[PDB]
Amino acid sequence: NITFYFPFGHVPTYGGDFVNLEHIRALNKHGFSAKVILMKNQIPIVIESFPKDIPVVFYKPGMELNAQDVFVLSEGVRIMYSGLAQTQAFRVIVHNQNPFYTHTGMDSAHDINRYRITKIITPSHYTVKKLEEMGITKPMAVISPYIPEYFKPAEKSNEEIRITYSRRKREEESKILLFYLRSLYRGKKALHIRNLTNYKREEVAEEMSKAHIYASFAERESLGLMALEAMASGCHVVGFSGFTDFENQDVFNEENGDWVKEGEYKKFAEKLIEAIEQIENNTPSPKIENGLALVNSRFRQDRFEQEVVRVYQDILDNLPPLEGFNESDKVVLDFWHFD
Amino acid sequence: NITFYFPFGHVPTYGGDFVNLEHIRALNKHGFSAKVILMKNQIPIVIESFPKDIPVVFYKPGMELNAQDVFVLSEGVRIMYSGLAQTQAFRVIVHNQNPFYTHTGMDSAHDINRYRITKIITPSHYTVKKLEEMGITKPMAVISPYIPEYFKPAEKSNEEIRITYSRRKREEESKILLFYLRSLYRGKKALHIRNLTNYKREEVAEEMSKAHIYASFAERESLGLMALEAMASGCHVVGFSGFTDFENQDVFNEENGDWVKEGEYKKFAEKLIEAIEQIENNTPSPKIENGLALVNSRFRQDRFEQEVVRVYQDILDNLPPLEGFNESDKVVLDFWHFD
Repeated sequence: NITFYFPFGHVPTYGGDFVNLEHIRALNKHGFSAKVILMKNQIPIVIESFPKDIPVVFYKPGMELNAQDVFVLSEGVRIMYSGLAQTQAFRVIVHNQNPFYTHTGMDSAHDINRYRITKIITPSHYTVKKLEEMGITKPMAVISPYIPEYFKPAEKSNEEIRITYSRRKREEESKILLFYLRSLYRGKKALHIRNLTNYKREEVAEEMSKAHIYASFAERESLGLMALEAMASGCHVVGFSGFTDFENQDVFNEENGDWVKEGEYKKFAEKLIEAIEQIENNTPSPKIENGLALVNSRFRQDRFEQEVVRVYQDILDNLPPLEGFNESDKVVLDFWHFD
Repeated sequence: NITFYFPFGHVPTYGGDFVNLEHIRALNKHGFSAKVILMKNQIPIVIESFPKDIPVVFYKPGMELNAQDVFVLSEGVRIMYSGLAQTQAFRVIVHNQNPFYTHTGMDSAHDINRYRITKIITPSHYTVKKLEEMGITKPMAVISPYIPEYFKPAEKSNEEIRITYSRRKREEESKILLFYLRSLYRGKKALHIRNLTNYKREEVAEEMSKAHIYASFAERESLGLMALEAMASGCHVVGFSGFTDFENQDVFNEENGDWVKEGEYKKFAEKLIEAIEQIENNTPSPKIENGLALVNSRFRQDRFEQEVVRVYQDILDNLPPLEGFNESDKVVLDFWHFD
């Protein structure tokens, strides 16, 4: 009789927030008990932002949960760690979806290593290695997010070349690259380039579905979701991989994208021009087919649901003993006083 | 009877603005004629911000200059290029101090190559190669800025270790690095780390003068002035070089800094710890001496003044013929209508 509680303090916003809702949904679908605990900002705009099928409990100082319950913490929100250090009750899992933001939740690896974390769930084997590089020695698990089914190819134009890119990361580097592209491209046809930085996620899917090429400005990725979305959409991916230490991941390779290294703006533009000429000649890259096959095999919902069940059941099968409590004991939560 | 006109539209702000004032000062000191032309914002706060020894002329639609005069344009401020394309009078030099911002002034290399630019002055041989990589074929020259004399070593503490760094660039990467440093450093002593991002330039000099180590977050540099300031101050420089294509510059090398590559946060922290232990043991790096010698020999005011005279005289000795004007003819400037 264990519930997994996922703390939120705001409307779901970041990629990471939406993944956590998918964790909750998969858990509840497959016989587990999972809920949002909304720690603060208990106002209608926030409350109403959680879909109907997501259970929400409100934090109130003095409420009681069960000693056996599990908190699934972000790598951020330091205050969740300091509060829960006030009791011996509960288990703690960290869902670290952003290894380079580990500094937003905990002071150092030492503090993580001394905390009663039972497991760290990560998006990728790369993330595991990055946290271990940082000095973290806690047990780790991988559950990669999935690409929603509405990312898929649509018919692409046979008379104009459509390129899309995001400036969410590397805003200034996209301007540099596009300057090289304008400087080096000598083909006849005008290029159709669209910045999708501020599109809604379904609009991103729509734009990619019709795009021939996705110019990648990925940066310090865990998995590389934008690129995988592009691959799901049948786009040729050209540009930054998101991994300076590219050798520490095995999702992206020479056969599913034209990757460049930091600062390689000329090579980036040259690869774009090569990709443009392939589309102009109606001989699109075989890297598109490889990218499609990658997403189909590894990054859709069925496999995610399998991995959620596997990983969370393994955690439930391997919990530390409760110190100072029995299962079913009620425990007051009064560790936070928010505005 | 040639005057060099340096356009400004605001109080001197950026590094580049202050370098241009030093160009003006050197030119006027050594027998040339150079002035600011203040294009707009002719209000006391702006007017008063120019030092007394900097000549300032105000743009007014309908004013006259001499056909032979030379405009020294920034790589930015597109409107200066479009305006001056309305006449055959004048010569144009570009002082491109920021090659990665070339996109802020001109659409492409093609547009630069077709413009009547007589010479592009740059901060470094690296910058020359970068612009040429981009497809620019105009003649180029190098005048490196100098480090002001108030950057120099002061006595440094023998009992605490002082590190300084800037977040002007790579704001988020400094947090990542400091997280690795906190995670990996196991020495006794508490570190004295100061962020100087918002210090005045003289305060930067003061802080560096007392600092043992400068942690470098340089990014897409032309020359690497912050690092050179640190070297002038007797700091050990550790971290990012500012040059992804490090092989295309020859200022920084293994003997004057502990440079790391992109994403190498662990190696960065490890080099910092090595530098900390050297200071703790009173055996500071010989790279400090090499850095001092570099600045003394190449980056002080006397050499800058030599290079200004050399480069600008070479330009005056090699001007294109005036088309459609004689020397001494008056030419109306009415190409801009600013707020």
